[PDB]
Amino acid sequence: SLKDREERRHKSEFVQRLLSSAIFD
Amino acid sequence: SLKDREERRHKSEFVQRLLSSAIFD
Amino acid sequence: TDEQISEFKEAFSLFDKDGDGCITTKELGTVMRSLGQNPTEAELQDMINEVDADGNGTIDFPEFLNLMAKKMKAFRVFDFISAAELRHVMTNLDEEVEEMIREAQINYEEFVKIM
Amino acid sequence: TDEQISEFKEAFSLFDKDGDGCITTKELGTVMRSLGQNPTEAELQDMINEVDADGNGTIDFPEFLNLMAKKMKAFRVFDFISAAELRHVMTNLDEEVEEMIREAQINYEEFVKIM
Amino acid sequence: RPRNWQKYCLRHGDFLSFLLNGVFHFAEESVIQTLKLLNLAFYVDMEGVVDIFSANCGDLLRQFIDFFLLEWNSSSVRTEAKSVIYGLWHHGRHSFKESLLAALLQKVRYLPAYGQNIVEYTELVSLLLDKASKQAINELVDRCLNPDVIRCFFETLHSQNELIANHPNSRIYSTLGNLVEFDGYYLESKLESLKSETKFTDNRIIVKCTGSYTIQSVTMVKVLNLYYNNRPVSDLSELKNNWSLWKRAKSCHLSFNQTELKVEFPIPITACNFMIELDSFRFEFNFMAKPSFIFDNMENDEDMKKGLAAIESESENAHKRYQQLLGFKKPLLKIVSSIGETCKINRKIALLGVLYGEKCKAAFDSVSKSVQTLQGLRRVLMSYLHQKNSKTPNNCYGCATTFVTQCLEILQVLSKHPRSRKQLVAAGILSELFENNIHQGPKTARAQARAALSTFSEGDLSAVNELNNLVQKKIMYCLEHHRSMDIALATREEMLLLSEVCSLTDEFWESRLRLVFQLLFSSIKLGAKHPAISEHIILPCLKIISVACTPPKPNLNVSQKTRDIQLVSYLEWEKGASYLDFVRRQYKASQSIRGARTHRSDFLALKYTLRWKRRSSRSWVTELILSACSQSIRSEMCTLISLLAAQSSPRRYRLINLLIGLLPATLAAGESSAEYFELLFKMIETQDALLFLTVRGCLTTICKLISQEVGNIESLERSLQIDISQGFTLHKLLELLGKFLEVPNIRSRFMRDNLLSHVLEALIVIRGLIVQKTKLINDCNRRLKDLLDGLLLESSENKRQFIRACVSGLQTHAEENKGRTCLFILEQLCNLIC
Amino acid sequence: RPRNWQKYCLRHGDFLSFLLNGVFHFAEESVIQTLKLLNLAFYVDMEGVVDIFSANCGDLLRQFIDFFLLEWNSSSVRTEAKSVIYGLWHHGRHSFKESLLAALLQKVRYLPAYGQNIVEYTELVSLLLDKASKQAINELVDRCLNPDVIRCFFETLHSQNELIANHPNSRIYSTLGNLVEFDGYYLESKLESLKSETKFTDNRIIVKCTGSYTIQSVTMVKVLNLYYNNRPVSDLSELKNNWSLWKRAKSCHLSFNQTELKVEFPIPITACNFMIELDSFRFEFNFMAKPSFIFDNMENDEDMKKGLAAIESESENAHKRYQQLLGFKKPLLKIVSSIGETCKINRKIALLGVLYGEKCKAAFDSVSKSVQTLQGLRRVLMSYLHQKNSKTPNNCYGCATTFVTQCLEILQVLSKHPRSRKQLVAAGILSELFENNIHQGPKTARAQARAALSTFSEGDLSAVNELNNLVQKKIMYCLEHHRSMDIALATREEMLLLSEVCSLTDEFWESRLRLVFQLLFSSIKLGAKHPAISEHIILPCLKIISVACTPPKPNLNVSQKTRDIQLVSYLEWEKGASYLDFVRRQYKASQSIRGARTHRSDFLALKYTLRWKRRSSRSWVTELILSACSQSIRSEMCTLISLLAAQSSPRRYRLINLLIGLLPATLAAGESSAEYFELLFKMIETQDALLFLTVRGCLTTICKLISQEVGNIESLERSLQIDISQGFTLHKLLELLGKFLEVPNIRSRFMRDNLLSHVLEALIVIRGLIVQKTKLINDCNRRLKDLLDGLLLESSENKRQFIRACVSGLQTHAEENKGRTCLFILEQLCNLIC
Repeated sequence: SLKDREERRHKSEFVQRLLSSAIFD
Repeated sequence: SLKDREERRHKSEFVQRLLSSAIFD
Repeated sequence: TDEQISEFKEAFSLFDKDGDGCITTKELGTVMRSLGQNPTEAELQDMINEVDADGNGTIDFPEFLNLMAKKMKAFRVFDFISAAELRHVMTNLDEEVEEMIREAQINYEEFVKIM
Repeated sequence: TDEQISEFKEAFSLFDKDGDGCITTKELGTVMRSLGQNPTEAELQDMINEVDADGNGTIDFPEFLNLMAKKMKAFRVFDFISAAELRHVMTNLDEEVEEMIREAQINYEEFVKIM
Repeated sequence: RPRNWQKYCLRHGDFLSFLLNGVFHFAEESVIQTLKLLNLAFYVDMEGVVDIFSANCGDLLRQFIDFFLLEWNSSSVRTEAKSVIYGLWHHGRHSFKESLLAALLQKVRYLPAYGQNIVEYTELVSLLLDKASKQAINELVDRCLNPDVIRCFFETLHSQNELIANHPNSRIYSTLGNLVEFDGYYLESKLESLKSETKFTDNRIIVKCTGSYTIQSVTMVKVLNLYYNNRPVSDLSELKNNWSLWKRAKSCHLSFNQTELKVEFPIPITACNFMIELDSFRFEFNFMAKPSFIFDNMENDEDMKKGLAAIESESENAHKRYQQLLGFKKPLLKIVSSIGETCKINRKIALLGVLYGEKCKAAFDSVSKSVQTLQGLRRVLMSYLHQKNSKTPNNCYGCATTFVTQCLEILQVLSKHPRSRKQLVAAGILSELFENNIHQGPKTARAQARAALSTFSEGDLSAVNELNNLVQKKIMYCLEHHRSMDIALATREEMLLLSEVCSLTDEFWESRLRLVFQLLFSSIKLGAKHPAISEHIILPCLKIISVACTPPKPNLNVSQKTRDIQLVSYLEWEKGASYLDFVRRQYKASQSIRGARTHRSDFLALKYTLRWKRRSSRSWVTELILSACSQSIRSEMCTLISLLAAQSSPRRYRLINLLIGLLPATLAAGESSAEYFELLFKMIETQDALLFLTVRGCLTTICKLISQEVGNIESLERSLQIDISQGFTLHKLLELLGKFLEVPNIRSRFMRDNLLSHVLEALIVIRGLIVQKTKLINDCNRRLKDLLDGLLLESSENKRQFIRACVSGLQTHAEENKGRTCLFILEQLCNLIC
Repeated sequence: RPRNWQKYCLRHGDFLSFLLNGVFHFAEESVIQTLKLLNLAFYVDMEGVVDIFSANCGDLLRQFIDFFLLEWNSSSVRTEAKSVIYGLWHHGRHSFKESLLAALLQKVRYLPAYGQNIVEYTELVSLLLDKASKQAINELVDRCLNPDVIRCFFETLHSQNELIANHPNSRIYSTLGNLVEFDGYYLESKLESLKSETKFTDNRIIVKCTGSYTIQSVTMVKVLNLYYNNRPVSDLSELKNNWSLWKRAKSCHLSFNQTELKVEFPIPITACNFMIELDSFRFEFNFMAKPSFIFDNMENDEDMKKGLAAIESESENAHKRYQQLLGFKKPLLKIVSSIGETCKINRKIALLGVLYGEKCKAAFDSVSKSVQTLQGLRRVLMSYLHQKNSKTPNNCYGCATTFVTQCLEILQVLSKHPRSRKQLVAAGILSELFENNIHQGPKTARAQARAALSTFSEGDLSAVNELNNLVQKKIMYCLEHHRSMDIALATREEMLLLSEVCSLTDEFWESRLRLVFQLLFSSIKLGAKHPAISEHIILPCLKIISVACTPPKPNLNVSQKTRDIQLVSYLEWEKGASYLDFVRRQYKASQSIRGARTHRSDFLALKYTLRWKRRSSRSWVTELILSACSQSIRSEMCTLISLLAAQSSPRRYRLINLLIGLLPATLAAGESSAEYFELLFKMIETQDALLFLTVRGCLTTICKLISQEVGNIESLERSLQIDISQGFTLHKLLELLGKFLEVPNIRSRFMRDNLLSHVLEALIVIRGLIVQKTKLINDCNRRLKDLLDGLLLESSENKRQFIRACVSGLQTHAEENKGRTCLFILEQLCNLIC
């Protein structure tokens, strides 16, 4: 569903931000 | 020496008492 | 400073491909980032519509000094800032709070030293 | 008790090999141990010299009742017994002391129940 | 025609009760015909016909179940009984459905004693208990199932797993399996081949076999008569003259000169002695049959006397064979214990192979043959004794293993039931599975066990907590003591388990991500330079994280602006920050930006509160991106860096700055920096990126790095060590410099800054090299002279500045009396002037 | 005559300085003669002669050390230099002793670069630093030694161990070593055989070899002339016609018809081309020599041109050979990773053997040959270059391993020095040794490392604490997860280490005993029924404890009475009670008993205070004494029980009571109770013990146990399982009963208590057995009838009581319509009456 796809977008973006923080902190 | 032999007697008796206590406690 | 304007001219000339003293409105973000600043794309568009009033798509050197000049250029919302005040500004949006204040009551000077 | 003397006679007869009603002075420790008691060898020799006055090396049944009779048959050295009193009777020979008293001040009755 | 048979059964229900009563006493073939008729009867509603089995308060049904689905040693009859029971379940009344499935589950306690025969029963049970007008049937299933059944399931599973684990031969089996052709557990505590004695006459052949054999057909004269008997006999003389002891099996008529005759018996004949007569007018007689221990039912006391004598003789034979088996077991145990201590082979496993596959197999087969003979004679003996006077658990490794393997699929079925799931996790099924089943058993068993564990952990809390606790503890230990054991063997199964559990899309992905991060950082901290740790722990963690970060392939201004706001940091996340906090912060920021006085104040407050949370909460990229041990890790972080930079331009620029900061470290990496340099080249493909680095003074950095590398190579000139890959890092530095010089304004800044002195000095030094002169060095020298003429061709001012640089170099090198360098620069000046 | 040479050196000291100056430039044979002369010079006091080496502020001595004890690649010359230095140390002045040993220790930082050549140097250093008029020499040794030397020792040891541990091929080497014939680490990053071209003439044979060879002698006509040259040549034509390029080595004169001629060269000749001429009047020429890379010192620039061409060609050849080595490395890595996954052999190790021992060896040898050729040509090239214009650490696994192995004996030597011991333990040498050295390296290295660790731990506190901490942690972990890895392989070295450290007779035996007790109890608690744990952890703990308890083989009333007093219990000892407390309590008790008002009160106080301490502080015998897994553990605790009972009679009686209490458990043990029953029989050998048990009602216990066992066997009668060892426990119960009955009064009590009913009933039941009728059962039946007639023969009252028992049995069995039992008892009554 569109809601599920958007939720996967948010999850991928959240884990991407986690990686960027773990690299640049 | 006699003192050393007596000390080994006491050590063996002490560890024997340890075993008997560990068995019968 | 004189060294500052000198280095800004040095960076400006490199983007000045054809030597007319003007750079394209696309390249402003790149030149401004090359000088140590990190403006967001929304700020970039704010610049582009404020300076490019005539819509020629070019920005000359005297204007190029102006955009960054304002670019390199808060206590009162949490207000001294106590633990309780920080707790309300928190809830609006205890041991950890104590750790916060201890590492930082927090006046203006400690507040500055810790930003 | 009547059952007690009956079982003592039952045990005595087994050591009575030749049926004369007397057992050897060597076997007193074995027969006395077979009945549940555990006297030390020093106690065994105390018995042997107290009962075997004539030195015949034999003990008859009526005497055999006597040795164990006294055999199946302390508060004042540590004296209620407080923590401090137990500490002096200890040093003569704190948390652990507290554990001691807690598991056991200790009157005669608790003292008995814990021996 | 199933329907006509069904109406006939309906109008004659008394016939099916007769068949059901008799089938317990029929022989196997008539048993098959009876069960086929029963199956066709329940192919029309048979509602009234089902109640036949419930006679005698269900005793008849239980006898059917026990005799048929478990006891009978034939796969086909068990499958057919399962089909019959399924038809009973489908056509039965609701009360009869409860009664029949109650008859089914009553055999749980007797299941382990029946070996592999329980497969059909368990498939039937799984199909019946599966939840699919059907609401009432599920109600019967729920009413009949009771917690006692699950408790017995768990208890027998635990008992069998304990038996396997505590087995004295478990270590021997585990070691022998990886070394030798392992196809068994033997350490558990034609006419000619069948004949033993043969006599002949003018037209008859009397044959005594080595034992009892059930023959279904005989394939090989005008009339041919076959006779048989299963009476054990000492010699053929007593049967030669007594014709009354021979039973006529079949009479066959042959055509003239018929060379082949196939004689099939409608009912198999069991015979220890057979007699073939050519009644009327080279022979090869070949029989298809099995060894049989169903001996003739003895009729007199002399026969029981002979049977008892056979008991004694076969017991002595079995004792001798068991003694030889033990005597061969001892050296096998000896060699196994020596494994791990040093024909192109290790001869120890050669001895193990001979002992285990040839002699131990033969000894165990002889022991088993004596054993089966003993059961045959004993069974017939007690049969006669009972006629005259009127399953214990085993320690078999294979039987326990197969029961465990099937019970894993049973648990996988039961795990979808919630009540059973809670009961089993409370009983501790997850710990049992993790400790024993995921490490032991065949591959199919391991997969089924992992799937069952995953299904049990789905939708239940603190199960994931305990699972991550065990995984973290054991893997972290293996990390701490990695130098003393096999990290690859110790942590392969658990790494796989963590990989599969992370793929689950329940709500508890966050905890698994936490565990992955902790494992990755711990492995980097302790064993970053260790090969096995990097290949077996760091790489799977990076792969899992990359899979999490990849978006599955299918207002914008607000979304971009919220991306500029750092919502959650890693330090906050490790301490307990949640994804729900992330989405809440993102939503509040998006609302404040959309409203962007109140929404502006909320935006500013959120900005600083999160910044101050980060401050309050307040190298691995270098270690792994240039890890000389593995190219896979370098490639993986190159992919991760590309994925991160592909989303945000400012983050891309920070990544470019970080990568450029790592340039000096590539001098030591040498060939290891191929992936990093390729990533850099992909990253700076834009001219804007090149100019961005030029503003940051990266051109001067490149120049001094080239000078440092050429000085380092010049220092290695006095050393005789020859490294073939010499100058690869210098080659890539030159390539990056050439990429920078392609832009006109960058070249103008290059010439203005008077950095041409560095390239000329490097040209001098590398042209002066002799010992360190490899192919890469020659290619670098070529590229230097190429840059030189390329610069010289552009303009006269560049030529004048190069002349000035040559003059200064001549001064400094002549003050250093360096004749060859002066010669080189004089040659260069001569070449430019003329 | 050493003495005359010594006086000649004394009167001509300027001669020895000349020899010392020249020896740096002499060739190896004259070097040997010079060092022999020097050794004989220092065979008389040479006090004034030693000061020759200290010329030029010790530069000459350091040059001697560097060139001789380290650089020269000959074991004999290094040993002779070591002897020379030892003579210098013995005959030298004190200041010269300091200077010479300072020259020695200055090469510590350069030691690792020299490979196996450091052996002689390190033996010399160990002999010199060893503490042995000698007080001043020890003073010089102490003054010269500085903490920096030990710090460098520790640092290089740590660096090499890190290199070994972090090596990418460490796992490959460890796996390949236990599978294949492992004799190297190749994964680190006659005339005909010597000839390559040959030409002949009427009387001359010109031979070009495949390379440079240093020939010491040639063994194979009236006059035979030999010529040689080491000039590299493309073809033999250029040497055929130019005689000036040939150097005459030796001229040999032959007798008539001489078939053998051995030509020895006083100085070896290095030649790439040799020419043999039969000057005046089938030939097989065989040469003893080595391949040499000392090529002729080139004299012109054409030769350096050819040398550079040879550099390029050999570099290309080496690159090709390294490429083939890598291409064969890849499949080797492939097969190694598959080890552990399932000709009588595993073919994987066959492929590994072929790859590793045959093709990888050949490829590595070819690579190395190209390498040594390259060093030869490069060395001669830079030699010519230096003439015209006027050791780095390696990652070799073998070199690092051998250096580590030698450094372990170095640490074993340094450990006897207290200051160095404290410095090294502070640096963390014990943890380093325990983590890496005790698990890795050859057996000699492991033994040396364990000895060095033991010597370091001797006489120092908290070292034993940390050692026991590591041992306890790792072994306890291996205990917890024993089902998932090899307990035997994981804990063998540490179990051995605990065994050796416990044998030390320092003051810290008490802590090691504590650790042994904790390990034993934990292993019993977790894995008592597990085979590997019992065999590899429980058994060594029991052995260590037994060794501690055994007294080494060489007032009495007071000693016996103090033995009656329990001084220290295990619960108190585990909590921190010490042996000093034990001896203090024993001494106080002995004094109080010797004085035995005050001493009586002290005795009573000690008694109750210790009793109350025990109360305040307030099964494994059963588990291990009848452990069906291992007979060794049962035998060990039987020995321990005997040792304990052999000292005290009351303790012996308590042990007898405990053993008799374990009698019912022997029913399940079966054959496992052999050791326990033998111990019991040894324990009750005295008639007093038998009567003691009789008083306790043990006869009735034996009777009811026999009844229970015969009932259990009778229940197994309906089961078809046949166990050969059936009735062994019943056999031993019968044997114990027969031992009891040997005493007359015991038999009288037996008859009086009317226990004869039990034996008659057992006789009936076992005579009625059929299925369970084994040899042990028949023997038991025999012994029953034996007891029966033995009782019957004694007296008539016994016959009357047996008749009464038969009458009661007839009543109870006739009410049970048991025909066969009634028949048996009727037969017994008939036999007694008639």
